[PDB]
Amino acid sequence: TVAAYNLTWKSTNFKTILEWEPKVYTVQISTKSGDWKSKCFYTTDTECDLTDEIVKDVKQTYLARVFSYPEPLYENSPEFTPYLETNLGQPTIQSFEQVGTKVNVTVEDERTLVRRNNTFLSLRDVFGKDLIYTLYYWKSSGKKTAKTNTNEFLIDVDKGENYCFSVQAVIPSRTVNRKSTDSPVECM
Amino acid sequence: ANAFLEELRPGSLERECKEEQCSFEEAREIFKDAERTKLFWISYSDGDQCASSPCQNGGSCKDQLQSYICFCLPAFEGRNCETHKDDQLICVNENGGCEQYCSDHTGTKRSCRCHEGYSLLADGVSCTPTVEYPCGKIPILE
Amino acid sequence: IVGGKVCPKGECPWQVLLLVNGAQLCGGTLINTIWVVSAAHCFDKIKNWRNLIAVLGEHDLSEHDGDEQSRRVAQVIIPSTYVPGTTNHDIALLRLHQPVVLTDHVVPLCLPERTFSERTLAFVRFSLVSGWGQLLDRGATALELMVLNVPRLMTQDCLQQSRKSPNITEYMFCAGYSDGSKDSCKGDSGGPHATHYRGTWYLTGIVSWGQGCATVGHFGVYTRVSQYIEWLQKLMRSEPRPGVLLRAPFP
Ligand SMILES: COc1ccc([C@@H](Nc2ccc(C(=N)N)cc2)C(=O)NCc2ccccc2)cc1OC
Ligand SMILES: *[C@@H]1O[C@H](CO)[C@@H](O)[C@H](O)[C@H]1O
Ligand SMILES: *[C@@H]1O[C@@H](C)[C@@H](O)[C@@H](O)[C@@H]1O
Ligand SMILES: C[As](C)(=O)[O-]
Ligand SMILES: [Ca+2]
Ligand SMILES: [Ca+2]
Ligand SMILES: [Ca+2]
Ligand SMILES: [Ca+2]
Ligand SMILES: [Ca+2]
Ligand SMILES: [Ca+2]
Ligand SMILES: [Ca+2]
Ligand SMILES: [Ca+2]
Ligand SMILES: [Ca+2]
Repeated sequence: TVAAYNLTWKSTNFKTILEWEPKVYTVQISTKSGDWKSKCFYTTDTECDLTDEIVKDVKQTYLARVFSYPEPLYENSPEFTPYLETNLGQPTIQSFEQVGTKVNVTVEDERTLVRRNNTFLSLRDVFGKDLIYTLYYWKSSGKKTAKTNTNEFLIDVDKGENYCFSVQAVIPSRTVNRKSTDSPVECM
Repeated sequence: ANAFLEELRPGSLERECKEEQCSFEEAREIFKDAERTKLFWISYSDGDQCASSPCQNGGSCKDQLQSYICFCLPAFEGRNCETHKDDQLICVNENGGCEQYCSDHTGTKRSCRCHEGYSLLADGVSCTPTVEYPCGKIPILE
Repeated sequence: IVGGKVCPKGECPWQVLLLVNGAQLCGGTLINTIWVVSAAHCFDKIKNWRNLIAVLGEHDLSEHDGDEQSRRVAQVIIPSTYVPGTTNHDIALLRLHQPVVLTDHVVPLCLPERTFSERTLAFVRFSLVSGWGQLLDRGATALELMVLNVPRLMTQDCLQQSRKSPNITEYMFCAGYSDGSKDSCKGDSGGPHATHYRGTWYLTGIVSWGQGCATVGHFGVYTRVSQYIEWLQKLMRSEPRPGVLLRAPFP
């Protein structure tokens, strides 16, 4: 039996999956001062969904280990604080209305795996003022940008002329993974 | 797509990529700029990873750039919601939910036992004291 | 204890105190009216095996109250695999001459079943170690029963996280901090390492040894009780042999 190695966290919108090599195990996840909770009992997979355990407190920093079976042989994963590391999915432009010279560009409040009551919280509900969206629009050869504390943009367009748009979720405070990929392009 | 003499018509993002499936050039024939055509192409051509309906047990699939995310119902976990929570009733899993001792049983459900001086209640998982001073309890706190 | 606090009178009812010729010697743990579990090295230099006393419901070594119950130790059992002066198999089972009276201040700690202890208790992160030992590596013992909460580590981590002495065998596990802030200490040897799980306390450790007390880059080492459950259990159901000292075979 060889101890598992190269443990990695794959998390997007809080859907957290711990993956590892090489290609029967049991995983335990805990917080710096919490009890250890076994997950994915005797799986033959080199992965384990830990989403449900980490959405219980995204602000927390979790640590996970993978026991190997033919005290057991194990390995520890990197520390992982969801709220500061989970990846922001690819945003999407829900709509865009024009009123004369100005145009209102909206970004969909995508849902997250984080549960509360009987529903999935949205990207806004969990990050609030921490999350802003960046607009990258254009007509002309150059580009223009805009930023928002909410999920809507209100820019001035040159009457008549046609434009295209592309937003991108961003969480400014973040040291790593502070920008999500670009959304699909949309033109008037 | 390009029908007969349709390329004679100027570029139209809607007609060619929305209303029809456009290639890369056709697309480049709309945006003109490469950086622009790429930003558009990257998604437009990614392909809906949810098409295979990967999520199970009533899950809901959400497409991503060369990937997907599954939103499961309460009783399910796993990358594809392929895990039944109600079937983890084993001793390694939270002591089989027993208050004291847990005993696995191949095939059937698990059993729960108690330490001496304690009795297993009808709930099948709890243990209540049977003596005035059962081990493990702190009288001045009980 | 180092960096802990005074166990309020009564909140450590299984904690025992061992005395030789009326002298503090080690801590113990009551697992029922007539049996006490302590550390083996505690009896390394004993001479008058007829002068061993066990004291229950003790707290303030400077005051006497009706909650104190002394008892003479009839038999001190040690695994025949234990070598005086060394660390492995640091466990001893002491039989009292007379049962004690279970009161509000004297209640036994539970001895768990092996698998429950290995598969569950082993993963409760924190546990409590206590005794009247040193309050500082160099300092003296304590008058009032002290208690402390320490985290458990799996041997592998204990090693990586420890500075390069005995090896951490499979008959011991580490618990404590390496910053030099908290840890049990010598005078606490034999004391319990009780784990709290779903409303009940169990015996999962015995204050065994370490690199000084609360030393930077070191953890406390406790005897792994779970490896001696059957052992203890058989002995408790065995007939009382002559002589205070009795080296039982182990396994
Ligand atoms: C390397 O082995 C030992 C060192 C110190 C202790 C030491 N006891 C002790 C207990 C706990 C720790 C600790 N938590 N850091 C620390 C110390 C001690 O001084 N006992 C006195 C004596 C020494 C050696 C044998 C018998 C009696 C015990 C050890 O082995 C049982
Ligand atoms: C459905 O399609 C997805 C996306 O490529 C694939 O990853 C799944 O395994 C399949 O079932
Ligand atoms: C998507 O969301 C999941 C959680 C379930 O409610 C499904 O019925 C829905 O399609
Ligand atoms: C392995 As150690 C007793 O030095 O922490
Ligand atoms: Ca066409
Ligand atoms: Ca065309
Ligand atoms: Ca159309
Ligand atoms: Ca057409
Ligand atoms: Ca062309
Ligand atoms: Ca064309
Ligand atoms: Ca063309
Ligand atoms: Ca896609
Ligand atoms: Ca006293």
